[PDB]
Amino acid sequence: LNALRIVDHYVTYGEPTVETIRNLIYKRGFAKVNGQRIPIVDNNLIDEQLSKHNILCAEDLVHEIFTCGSSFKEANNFLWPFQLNSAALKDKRNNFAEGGDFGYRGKYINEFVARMI
Amino acid sequence: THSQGYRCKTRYCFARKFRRHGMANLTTYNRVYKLGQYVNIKVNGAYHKGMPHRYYNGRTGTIFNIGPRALGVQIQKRVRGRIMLKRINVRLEHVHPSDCRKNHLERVAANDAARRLAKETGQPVPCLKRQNALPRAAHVVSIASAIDITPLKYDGV
Amino acid sequence: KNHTSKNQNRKDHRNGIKKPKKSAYTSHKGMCPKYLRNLRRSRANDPRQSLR
Amino acid sequence: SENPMRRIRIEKLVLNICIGGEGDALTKAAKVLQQLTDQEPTFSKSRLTIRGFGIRRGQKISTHVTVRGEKAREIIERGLRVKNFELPYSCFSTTGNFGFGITEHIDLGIKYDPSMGIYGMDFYVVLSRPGFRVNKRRAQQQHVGASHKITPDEARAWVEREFEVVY
Amino acid sequence: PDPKIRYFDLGNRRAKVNDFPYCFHLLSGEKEQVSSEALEACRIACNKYIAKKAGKDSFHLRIRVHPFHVIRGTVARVSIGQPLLSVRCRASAKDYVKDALRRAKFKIPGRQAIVESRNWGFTEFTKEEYEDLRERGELQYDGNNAHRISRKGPLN
Amino acid sequence: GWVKVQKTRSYFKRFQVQFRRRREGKTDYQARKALIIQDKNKYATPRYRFVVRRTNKDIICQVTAAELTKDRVVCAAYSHELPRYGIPVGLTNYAAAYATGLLCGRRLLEKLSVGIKENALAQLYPGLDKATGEEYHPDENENEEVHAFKAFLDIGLARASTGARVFAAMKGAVDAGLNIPHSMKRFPGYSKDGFDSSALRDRIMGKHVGDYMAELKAEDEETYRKRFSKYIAAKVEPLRLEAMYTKAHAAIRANPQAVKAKFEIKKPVRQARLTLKERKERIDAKKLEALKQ
RNA sequence: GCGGCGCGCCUGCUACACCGGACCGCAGGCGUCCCACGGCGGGCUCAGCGAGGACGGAGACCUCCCGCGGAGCAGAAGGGC
RNA sequence: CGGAACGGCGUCGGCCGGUCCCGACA
RNA sequence: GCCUGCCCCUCGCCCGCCCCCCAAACUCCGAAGGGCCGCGCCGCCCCGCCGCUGGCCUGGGCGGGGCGGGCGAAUGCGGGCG
RNA sequence: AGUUCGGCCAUCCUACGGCGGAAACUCCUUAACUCGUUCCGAAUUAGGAAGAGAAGCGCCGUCAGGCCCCGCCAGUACUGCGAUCGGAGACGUCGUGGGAACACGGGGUGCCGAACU
Repeated sequence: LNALRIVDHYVTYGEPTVETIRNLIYKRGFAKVNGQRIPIVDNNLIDEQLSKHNILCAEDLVHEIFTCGSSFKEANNFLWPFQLNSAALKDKRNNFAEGGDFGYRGKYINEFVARMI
Repeated sequence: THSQGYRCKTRYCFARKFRRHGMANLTTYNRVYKLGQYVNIKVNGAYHKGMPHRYYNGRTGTIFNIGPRALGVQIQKRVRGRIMLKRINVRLEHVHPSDCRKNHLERVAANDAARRLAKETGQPVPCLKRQNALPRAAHVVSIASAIDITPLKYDGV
Repeated sequence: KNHTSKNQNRKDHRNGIKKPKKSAYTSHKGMCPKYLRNLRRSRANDPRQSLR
Repeated sequence: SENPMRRIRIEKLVLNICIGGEGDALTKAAKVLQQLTDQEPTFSKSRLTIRGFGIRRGQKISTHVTVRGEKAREIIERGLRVKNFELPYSCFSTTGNFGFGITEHIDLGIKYDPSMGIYGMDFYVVLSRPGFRVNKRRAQQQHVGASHKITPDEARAWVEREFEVVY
Repeated sequence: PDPKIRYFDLGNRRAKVNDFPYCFHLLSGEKEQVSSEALEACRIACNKYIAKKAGKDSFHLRIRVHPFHVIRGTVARVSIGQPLLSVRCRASAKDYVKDALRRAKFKIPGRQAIVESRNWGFTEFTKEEYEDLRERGELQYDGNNAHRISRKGPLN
Repeated sequence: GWVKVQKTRSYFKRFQVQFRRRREGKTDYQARKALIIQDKNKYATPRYRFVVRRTNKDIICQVTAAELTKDRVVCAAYSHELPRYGIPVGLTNYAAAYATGLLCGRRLLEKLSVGIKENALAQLYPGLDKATGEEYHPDENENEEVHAFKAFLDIGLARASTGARVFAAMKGAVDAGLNIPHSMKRFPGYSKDGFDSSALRDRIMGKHVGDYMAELKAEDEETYRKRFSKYIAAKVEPLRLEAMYTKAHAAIRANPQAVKAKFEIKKPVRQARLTLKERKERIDAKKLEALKQ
C-alpha cells in the first residue's frame, strides 16, 4: 500500500466484489504455465499448477483471491495480468476524490472494471 | 567548486557537537572490535590522524583488517555504474560499532527461543515470519460519547 | 555546455549498479603482514596442510 | 567563627620596585631587595614597548620578591612605621588583600650606601586563612567557600588589631 | 548607498502604554520588495497627515519593515501579512489615522491592507486582555510595552 | 563600576562541563589513555595498571584492569594494614611505601598461585629475599613457559621526583616479582655514572626518619616529643626502625593474605528532600513574609 | 582585441542537509617562513573583567579573585585544541 | 479579447456597523 | 545656582530590562527529502593448528568432528562473467 | 557512610545560604633529609600528627540561572508527489503523503560497577 501510493497517478484501485473476481477469472483469466499465457477454460489446468496449494478448481481460485488466503501469492502469480477493454475515464489527471479517476475508487472499482471485462 | 582539497565543504561535517568539543571518551579505545563486525564511520574533528574522507562519513563497513592503532574497514562506494569495495584504514576515534544487524541477531535468537518454548508447552509452533502491518480487524467502537464536529468560520481578516 | 550531469544516471543504471565481485571481500590486500604470516603457519598443519 | 581555622594569616608580601630604561638602577634595586627580604628577587620584563617611559619589550623593567612567614610580618610593620600606622580605608581590595607603598629605601631602616641609589618599593600583602590551599593544589582543586574567603571589612579589623593601623 | 529612511519610530515615541489605546496596521497584500525610497515617501505622508489633522503627541508611528537587502541602493523583502507600517493613537487621532494610512498606501507598491488592531497599542495583549490584567495589577508596565509580572525568578 | 556579570545566562547555556573525575581533579585522562590503551590485535587480553595513590594518612597501592564500563581491582594492599606486619607508625614514610608495594605484589602473585601448584607464579618469581637498593628486573630472566606478571605504574597527579614515594611502592612490587618497567633515575642512588645501592637501601630501611629522630631529640627534646609523639607512644626505638622494617618485609612474604577486617557502618540520615507541595508551601510563606514589612 | 586568468593549487560561500554539480559568479589566499616555529616529557594557564598596590597618569610593574577560551597556535579562510 | 496600479450610483451576490411605526421641532 | 565648589541639574557614557526588523559566506534547534548498511543459518559440546597475543591453563584467527532445532518481511523476477 | 580506581559525561553545572563528619577523606603541623620553587616548602618533594570542620567534601534549601523531560505550540511553518487548479503575475489552492522550530506552561535535578575499611 505504500508502494501503490507512489504510483497512484498511473493506477486506479478498489476492493473487488466476488462477482467481479468470478467474471475476471472466468471471462478474462489466462494462466502463466511455462511462462506462456494459457487460457483457463477448464478446472484441470488450475488443478495441475495449484494442487500443491489445494486450489484444485475455479471456485477455489475465486475464493483464495477474495479471502486473501494462505495460498494467495501462488494463486495470484498463476494468473497472467488481466488484459481489459479501454476504460471510460472521466479524468486521468486527477484523483477520484478530486472527481477524476486515479487513486482509490473503493467499491466503484467493481463498476469501473465491469465494462472493461 | 573551483578548489577540491581533502577537507573542503567540511565546515559542519568535521565539526564537534554543541557541547561535545573535547577529548574522546576512553570507551572508544576500550571497545573490542572483531573481523567482519559492522562499523559506522563518523569523523571526529579533534583527531587529525587516521581521519577518513567526507565521503566515508555516514558509511557502514566490515573490518577487513584489525591493526595496532587503526582498523581497516571496507565500504561499498558507487562510482558511476559500479559499486567498488573501498578499503580504508580509520583510527578508533572515527570508527563506531554499528547496531546494523542487531535486529537480525535478536530475531534469530527469539525465533529459536520461541521454537524450544513451544516444544515444551504451547506445542503449536508460533509464526516466526514478519508480517508487514496487515489490514485492521473488524472490531466494535462505542459511539455513545460521539461528539459532533463542524467546520469553523474564517476570522483571519 | 561546459558541463552536464543529465542522462549520466540513466547510463549508469542501464546495465550497471554492479556488485564489487566476490574474492574482493575476502582479499588479503591491506591486511596486517604479521596476521597473514600467522594464518599461513596455522594453515600448514594436518587437514588444512596442502604440502606432501 | 571562633574556629582556630578561621584565623587570618599574612600568606605573602610582594616587594616590587619598577624602575624603567636606566638599566643600572634595576640591578641595584634587586640588591637592596635581596638584603631586605633575605631572598633573591626575580626580574619582570616589559609586556609592551612604550616610548614615553622608554619601556622596550623585554627590558627587565621590574624586580620583585615574594616574602612569606615571619619575615613578611617584620618587613610590613617596618614599612607601616614609615606610614605611621595609617592606611587608606579604600586601600583594601574586595578580595581582602591590601597594599601600601613607600619612597626611599632608607626610610624602612636600611643603611645608605653611595653606590646604590635610594629606590622606593610597593608593598602588597595577601591575607589568607588555613584551608585556602584548595584553590592552589594541583590535585582536587576547587574554589574556597564564600564564608571562608576573607571579606574586605574583616580584613580591616584584622590589620587594625595586628598593627593598630587607623584608617 | 544609505537607505533614504533612517527613522523608523516617529510621532510620540516616548508615550506611555495606556496613553494610546487604538492601534492600526498597514500590512502587505502581496509578497514583494519595497524600496527604501518608497518607505521614505510613505513615512513622510502618513506622519504629516496625522500630525497636521491632530498632533505629533496624539500618535506613535512605526515603520515595521526595514530596508536591508542591498540590490546589485537597498530594498526591503516583505511577505503577505507582514506589517509595513503601524500606528498606535488616542481617540483624538483614531479617525485621521485610517485616512493617513490610505495616503501612504498610494506610495507603497502592490496590494496593501488597513486593519484595526484588537491588540492594545503595540502590546501583545488584546484590549480586553490588557484591561483584565490591568484590574488585577498583573500587567506590570515597561516603558511603552506591557508584560505579565511573572511567577519566575527569585521571589525576593 | 557598572559592568555585566561574567557568568551570563549565555555563558551557562554554552558552558561544556568537563568529565566528572576531571572536574573533581582526581584523574588525568591524557595519562589514562596511554596507560589503558592496548593494541587492537591484542583484543581483550587484560592490561594492568599499578596505581599508587598517597592519602595523607596512608599509601593505597592497587592493581586495576580497564573494563569498558568499570575498573576491576585484581588486588589492593593499603599502608593501614602494616601494623599487622609490625610497622606501627610512619605509615606514609618511604620505607612503608616500599612495604605496601611488596604487600600488593606478594598478595597478587599468591592469589594467582593459589591453586596452580605445577608452575605457580609466586614459586617461579620469588622476588628479592633481602630489601636492597640493587636494581632487580624479573623480566630479565623468565621461565619462558610462564612470564613475570606485567603492570604499568600509574602515579595520577603526582610529580615524578628522585626519592618520590610513588617509586618506592613500584620498587616493592618489583622486589615481590611483579615486572614493572623502570629506569631507576627517579630513585635515591642514580648519579648518572652508576647507582649507589647503599642510598636506596637506607631509604627502604627508614634511615632518614631515624637519623632525624636522633638529631631532633638531641637538639630539642620538646620538639622531638611534638614531632614524633606517636613513635614515643608506640615505644618504637629510632635505631630499631631498620630491624622493624626487615621483620615486616619477611612477615609480608610469609603471609601476604588479607586479614579481611570488617567494621560497623554509621550513616547519618540527614534532611529528607522537600516534597513539591512542601516547596509550594514555602513559596506561600515567603510571599507572606515579604507582604508584611 | 584590450585587459584579466576557474591556465596548477587551497578555504568559506553561491550549491538546492549522502555524494556529485556550471559561472570572465562572491569574499579571500599559495609558489614562502622556521634546526626551531621540530620531536618528546614535565610543569603551567590564556585573553581579560572587577577590586587593589611610592613614583606611574588611558598606559607598563606587582597582586589576589572569577575566569568555555572571548587568547594563542608563521602566513587565506573554515574547522580543531 | 496579453495586461497593471487605480476609478465605476453597470448588474448581481455577500460581510459588518447601524438607525425604521420614540414614522426612519412640527 | 558659584570665596570657590562636582552646591545641583541636563543629556551622554555605562550597566540592567524591554523592543523593531534581520543574514549566501551566522546557528542554540531543525524538517520534508535523501544516503549507507542489515533482513538465515543458529545454539551447545568437543578437538586440532599457529615463529601470532597474554601473567597464565590467555586470546584471536583458521579448520575438523558431533548433537539439537531450521528456511524465519512484502512483491516481482534466472543470474553472473569475458 | 566513606575511600581508591573507573564508566557515561551538567537531572552531574553555577551562585548563594544552611547542615554534618565515628571511621575515612581533607584541611592541617614541620623542613633533618630526598626533591622543588623566572623569587617564595604558595604549589611541589619529604617527615609528621598538636589541632579543626572553617573551607574542599557529602546532605538539604532557593516563585534561583543553566541543564534534563513532557505537553502545548501546530497539523502551524515548510516540503515529497499529482493537478488543461485559481491567479497577468508572484503567490496561493486542492487531492495524496510527511512534518518542525522559537516561545509558553508543567515538572525533575546523576546513576552505574570493582576493590577496601
